[PDB]
Amino acid sequence: EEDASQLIFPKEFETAETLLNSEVHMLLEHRKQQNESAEDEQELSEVFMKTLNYTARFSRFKNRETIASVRSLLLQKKLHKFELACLANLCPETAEESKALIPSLEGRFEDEELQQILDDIQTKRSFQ
Amino acid sequence: MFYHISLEHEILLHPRYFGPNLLNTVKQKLFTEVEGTCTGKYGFVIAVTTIDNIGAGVIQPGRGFVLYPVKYKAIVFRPFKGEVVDAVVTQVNKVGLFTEIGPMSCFISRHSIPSEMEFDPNSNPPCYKTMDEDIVIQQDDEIRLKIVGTRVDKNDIFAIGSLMDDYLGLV
Amino acid sequence: DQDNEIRATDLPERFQLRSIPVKGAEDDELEEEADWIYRNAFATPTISLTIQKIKEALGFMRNQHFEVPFIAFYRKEYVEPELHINDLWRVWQWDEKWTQLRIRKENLTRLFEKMQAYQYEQRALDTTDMERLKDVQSMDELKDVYNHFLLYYGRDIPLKQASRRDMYTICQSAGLDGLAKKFGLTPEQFGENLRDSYQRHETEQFPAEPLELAKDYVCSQFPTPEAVLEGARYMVALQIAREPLVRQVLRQTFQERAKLNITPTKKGRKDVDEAHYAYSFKYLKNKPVKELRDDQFLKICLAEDEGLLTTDISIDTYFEEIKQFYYRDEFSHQVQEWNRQRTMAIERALQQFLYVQMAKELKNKLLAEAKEYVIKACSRKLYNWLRVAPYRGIRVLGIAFSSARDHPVFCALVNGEGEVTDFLRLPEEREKKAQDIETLKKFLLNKKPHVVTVAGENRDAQMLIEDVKRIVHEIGVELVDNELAILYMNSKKSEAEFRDYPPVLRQAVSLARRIQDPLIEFAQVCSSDEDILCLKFHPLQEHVVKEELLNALYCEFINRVNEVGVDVNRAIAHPYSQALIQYVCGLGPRKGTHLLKILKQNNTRLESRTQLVTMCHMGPKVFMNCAGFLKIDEVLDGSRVHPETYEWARKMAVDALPAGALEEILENPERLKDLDLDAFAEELERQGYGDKHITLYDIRAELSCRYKDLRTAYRSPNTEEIFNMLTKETPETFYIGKLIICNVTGIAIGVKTRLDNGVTGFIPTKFLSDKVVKRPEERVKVGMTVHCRIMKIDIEKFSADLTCRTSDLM
RNA sequence: AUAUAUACAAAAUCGAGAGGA
Repeated sequence: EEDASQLIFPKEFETAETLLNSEVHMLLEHRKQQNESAEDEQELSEVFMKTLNYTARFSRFKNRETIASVRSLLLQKKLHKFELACLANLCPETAEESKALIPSLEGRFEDEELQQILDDIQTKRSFQ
Repeated sequence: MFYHISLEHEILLHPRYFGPNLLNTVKQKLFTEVEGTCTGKYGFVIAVTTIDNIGAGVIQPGRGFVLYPVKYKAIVFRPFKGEVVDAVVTQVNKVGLFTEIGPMSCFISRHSIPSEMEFDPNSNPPCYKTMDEDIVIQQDDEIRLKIVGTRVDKNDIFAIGSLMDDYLGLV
Repeated sequence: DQDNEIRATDLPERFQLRSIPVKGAEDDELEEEADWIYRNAFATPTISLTIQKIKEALGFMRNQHFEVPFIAFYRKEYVEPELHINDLWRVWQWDEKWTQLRIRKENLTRLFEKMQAYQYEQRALDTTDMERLKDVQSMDELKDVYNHFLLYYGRDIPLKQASRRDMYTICQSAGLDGLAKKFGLTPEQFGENLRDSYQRHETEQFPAEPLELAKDYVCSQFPTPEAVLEGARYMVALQIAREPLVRQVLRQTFQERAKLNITPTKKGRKDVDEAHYAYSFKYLKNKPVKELRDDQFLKICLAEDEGLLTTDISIDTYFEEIKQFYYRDEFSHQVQEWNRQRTMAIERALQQFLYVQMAKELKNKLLAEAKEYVIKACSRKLYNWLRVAPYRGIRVLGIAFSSARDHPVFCALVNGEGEVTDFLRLPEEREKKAQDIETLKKFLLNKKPHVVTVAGENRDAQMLIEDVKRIVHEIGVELVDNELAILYMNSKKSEAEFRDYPPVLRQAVSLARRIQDPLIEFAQVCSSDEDILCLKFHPLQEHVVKEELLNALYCEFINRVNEVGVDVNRAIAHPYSQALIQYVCGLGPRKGTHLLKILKQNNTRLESRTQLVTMCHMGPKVFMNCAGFLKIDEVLDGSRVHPETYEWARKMAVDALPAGALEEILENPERLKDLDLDAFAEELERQGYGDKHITLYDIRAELSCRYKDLRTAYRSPNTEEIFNMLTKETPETFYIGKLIICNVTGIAIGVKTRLDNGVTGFIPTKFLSDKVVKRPEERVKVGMTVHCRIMKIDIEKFSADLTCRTSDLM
């Protein structure tokens, strides 16, 4: 019933706040900071590990401010939080790749408007 | 996808924890209970960020325990059908490619791998390749893939992938 | 069904199984192989653990289809003295590797050619097609070539392309190639500079400073002309770090000057203490990889997988050396700029591409060496089991037992042939023990069994052997290992063969069978990969690759089974032994069961060896492969001589002085030295055609005694063996100074403490401080358990000093 | 240079009558 491509979600992920893999990243090492210190605490689960490594492997922005800026930039334009996160996580190159990856951007914007959007992403994309 | 959502829980507090430092105990029990688990309604529960409200703790008549209802926020990772995410192959079989989209495990049946690719077990690292090897997926490679189907198993989500359409696969 | 053609084709079974099927050679392909096999299978590894020979062998393997045993036992002169059986197995192992490489090198050849076409249609490939691909001596450098290509030409496939991660292509969008070219010194060249460790190619200055060139290229993805410098450096970096030549030198550098640092993770500081395996390297610093010992890195890496420890491989500087190249001298101040950019480009290359990838490469190399050691050890251990001769068929009696507290002893008399004859159960006390002893002697009198063997489970084997000794004197008695028998018992087959018996009788039959001929029993009870792996060949066995490990173990079996050879008839008439035939070279599980089949079906015994192709349908190549190795107690069949040498052997028989001739020779060698090796060899230049001297030397040997067994003769275990067997832990596992939980029993002047290991623990009188002084109760109450530290061992009596003083405990 | 055990709740319903406080 739930369909990302058709932009369908169950009611719980309507007021949900999305993230970018780099947001999740920085928060997960934040929690590593909490865990490594504060002894007499349970070690983080292998699930926590798998997600940590993954988001680390694909966090396209390695600076907090840059992530914030990315976000903010995606906010000011009418976009769904879902597409917000998919664009920022996937970092597509050309407008047509975006459509292939995020069909829910079908007809929403113009390919050129979108293109300079993507370009704005990429230009904020931090070196690492 | 990763999200940040608000949730519900009631903890029973044994009377040994009445005393100073008892709300910490309500915390620490929320931590030790909710985190690390996976539920199909919400998907992988990565961690709990910030609680909101500790309710009024009702002594249960007889039996001692106090029941505190709690409000809290947590990170969750919930795939959805028709989504495209990056994934890392961990191992390659003639059936398909086992990948993980983070904590979740995903699989791409041979049929879902395009037709050009063939599976080559004979390779020094086993891999799926084209005859000319212009594109080669093997261990540790990152790929994009459409989550075409997901399934619940023991509160554990695993996805079903596809590399059909344009701009998927080997990154 | 695959099994049908395999049973039916004319190649040895184990040839069809292999993933890369075996295709003939060319003798130029073969020479290049042999060179490769030499260099790679005989170059020093990174942790401390003729080509014509390889040529000849590969020829045998790949063109004639001789299996490694036939090469090894019937083409010695070709490959000896420089290849042995294990060497040939290694050679065929690496021939697979060669072929994989050849096939990937081919694939890449085509891919490159296609790209050349496409480029002609429209940088380019000129020699790198030649220079690189043809000169790929290793899969590693093949990936360099391959990834190198994919950087530049990978963009163009003629579905959509699936944009890359590394954002090189974002730069390549905005002509950032312009800058990269304009940094001096194209990456090929730089790699050359490294390769020679001195500035073979000078750089190219420019009439500007970086920024001005940047204004040209600063557009859209990169405004702010510094951002285009960043892109340019990054471009330069990947290009450097993908360049194969850079990779070669830097891969080497890592090989030679690689240090290993280790620290413990939160989880590790706590749980790594003095008995955890990792204790010796919980903290390492600048351990050079050249010093990693045999399996040490396997442990290190396991300990990292357990997360309790964290590691890294590096060189420390190298960067400093390197930067001296891509550099210029004059102080113009418009070159200190370019030099500075140049430098930090190389930083990025090394710091986030090459160092990392080289570290993973090396880790895998090391780790895999370690693995190999472990496999090697497991193989060596099995070699040792299998290389022990039968005792001096024989009626063996085998006694097994258990904890024995309310559990009886069964013994099994196993015939010479190996079939169990009869069994006996042997369950205030002193009279009970006495009655048992009496009935034992009754059994032993009645049915005189040559050898009485007693399991090893614990100290009780000692008393058990000594009682039996006490009996027999009034014909040998031997302690015997019990590890395989445990496996037999637990296995479903033992149920199969003895539905009625209790399990410990199943050990009894086993332990008798193994003493009679260990190879047969191992082969019978190690029937499947799971089974063999149940045995404990090495502590780390569990971590090495199942496939590789099974391979080594099965090859060990193959080796010995061929030396021992297999009598088909007995494997018929006593279906116990059927397992062997699998390992006879030329045969296999499929081919073997087939042969046993036809023989069963026809209800005939192999009267001869030529009866094989004659009466069964086995093709020429397999008969050549195997036939050597099938005893048939036509007299030459029961001898290691091959059927292709029967004529030479008969000739030698005549030259001794032909049924009278042979039987006389068999009755005695009238003149061993009747022969002249040189003379037979000389003739063989025109009759037999080869330097078959050693073959003759063997045939003479074989005429001496038909199938002389080459196993080593049995020896009862050295007391070290007894110790590590009954106690079941190793010279390593008694770490003198280990800490151990022991139980105190009773001051016999001492403090007699029983170890869980079945070991007596004698806290010495010095710590005790009471010989004629009051008993030491005040130090400790009798009855309970304490944990103390070893300070001496008495293996020959199973006693170990211990320690009271927490000073010793610290 | 020694030292023997371990299984689990069995017993119903209806009707009548006689009593007890």
